[PDB]
Amino acid sequence: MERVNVVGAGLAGSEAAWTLLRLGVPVRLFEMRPKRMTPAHGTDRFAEIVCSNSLGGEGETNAKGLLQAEMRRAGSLVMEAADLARVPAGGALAVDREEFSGYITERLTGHPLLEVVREEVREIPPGITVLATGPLTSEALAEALKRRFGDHFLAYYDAASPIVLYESIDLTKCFRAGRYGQSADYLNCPMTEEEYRRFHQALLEACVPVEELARRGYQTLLFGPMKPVGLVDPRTGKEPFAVVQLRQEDKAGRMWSLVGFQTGLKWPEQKRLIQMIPGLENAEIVRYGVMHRNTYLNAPRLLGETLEFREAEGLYAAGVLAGVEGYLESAATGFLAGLNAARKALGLPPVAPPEESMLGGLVRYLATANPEGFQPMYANWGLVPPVEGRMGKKEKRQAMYRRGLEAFSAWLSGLNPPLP
Ligand SMILES: Cc1cc2nc3c(=O)[nH]c(=O)nc-3n(C[C@H](O)[C@H](O)[C@H](O)COP(=O)(O)OP(=O)(O)OC[C@H]3O[C@@H](n4cnc5c(N)ncnc54)[C@H](O)[C@@H]3O)c2cc1C
Ligand SMILES: [Ca+2]
Repeated sequence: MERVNVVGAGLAGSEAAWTLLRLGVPVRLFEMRPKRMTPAHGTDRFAEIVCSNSLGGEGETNAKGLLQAEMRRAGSLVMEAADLARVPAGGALAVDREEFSGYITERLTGHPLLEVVREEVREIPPGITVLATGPLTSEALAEALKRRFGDHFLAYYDAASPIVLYESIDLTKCFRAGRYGQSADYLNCPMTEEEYRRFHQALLEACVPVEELARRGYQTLLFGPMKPVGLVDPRTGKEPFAVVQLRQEDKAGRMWSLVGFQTGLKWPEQKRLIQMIPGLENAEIVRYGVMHRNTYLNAPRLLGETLEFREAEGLYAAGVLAGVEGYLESAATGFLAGLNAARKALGLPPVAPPEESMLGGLVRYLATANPEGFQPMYANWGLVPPVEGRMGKKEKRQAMYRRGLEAFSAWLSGLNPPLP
């Protein structure tokens, strides 16, 4: 009503607030630091970078590169701060963390339409409100969210298995079927006893992580994620010794995860192991497995592609809380949530970028992905439609970059009111 609330002044909240301010909407920005600190933060600055100083690859074949370009086109404060705080990095956008957060803090605090409240928010603020409290959302607010939307719709940890691009799978080595109690729609990669022997040992030499389960017993994976019972390999007419199952994560079916392969392994180790699996020898991993302390919402059950809560008009989520991972992804979802909150205040319906753009692909995934055990997502090429034709993958990716950027730009140009 009076000011739009933004809760959390991290990557997402800072961009959401800036977007609101640019559109002339008064903001009340809550930040608990430094009255209360998270386990990861060390300063009282807005948009503090808590770990790596990289915002991702800048290249035209890089999905993060496309998102960076989109955010610049959008006039992002995070991208402005990043460009001005650049430090050397081959192919990646990397920043002087202190200069980055210092600049953002000064530009926001200096804005006449911004009120900053240095307090912990313990209940969802009434009115028009963007929640952007991040992976270390205070326990009070996490509790409040559980009370409002359901215990099972907020997680405190992620445990994500690797997701591969469907088109990169050798389907001649797989079969579609389900075990007892499963959908008949899982993809099954059968393995012989000898193949399992080598795979098990590889896991040892590389929620409980799958590699740890393997360490605990030879048969543990065979009772669990690699269980073959109730499956018949059409090729042999027999039950396989073991399988790796894949399940569809996205609505479009471009993105399939390895079932029960949540892992904390280094990304290069994950790639090497995955490519041992029959059918996945040349698989392209678009989202690597991780296991982190990470508070986030079940976006597919709770949020629209507009980042507005489906059952709470004028309430939005952005950043890690909304189900993304990455500084840039958090800033970008902050932009969209701030944009839609501003539009709401003004009496205009919410918007979302096209499925061809990286931000559009990201938020559409959040809203439409498989809700069961939903895990966070970062920018990747699986999120957008393929490029048809018989070109090389590099050329195809460049085409997806150009197509997405043009589509995002056209979308921006159509906005009324326009971003100044
Ligand atoms: C340990 C760790 C390392 C990470 N390393 C990387 C990395 O290397 N690269 C990468 O891309 N991403 C990394 N991330 C993941 C993620 O991209 C970042 O956490 C990113 O900053 C998320 O942006 P955000 O705005 O959603 O959350 P944050 O930047 O954490 O901002 C949330 C803000 O909300 C505040 N807040 C929380 N609760 C309340 C409350 N109730 N009231 C008021 N304020 C509140 C917090 O103090 C914080 O300022 C890391 C995360 C963690 C936890
Ligand atoms: Ca500089």
